[PDB]
Amino acid sequence: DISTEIYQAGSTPCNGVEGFNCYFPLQSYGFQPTNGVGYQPYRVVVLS
Amino acid sequence: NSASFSTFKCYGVSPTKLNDLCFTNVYADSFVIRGDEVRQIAPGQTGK
Repeated sequence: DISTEIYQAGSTPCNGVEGFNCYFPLQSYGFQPTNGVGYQPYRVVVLS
Repeated sequence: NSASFSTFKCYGVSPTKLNDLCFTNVYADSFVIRGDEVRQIAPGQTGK
């Protein structure tokens, strides 16, 4: 899936521009050397 | 589904799905927080 479509989290639908109860589904990881164990990322390769 | 709340964030479970899993022993209590900690308050704080 590749689409920057604002999620319709709330009951009222919002289009074009995020409004009430509209949030971006994607956020990143706050990587940091001081970050604790478990939050660290693991590179995964999947073969089919 | 109300129009009086702006920010809803949940980690334990999606707020939408509530018929399947049922909450038990939910508590609400008032606390004192200044206006300078609008979003600087979070669990697990080891500051001043």
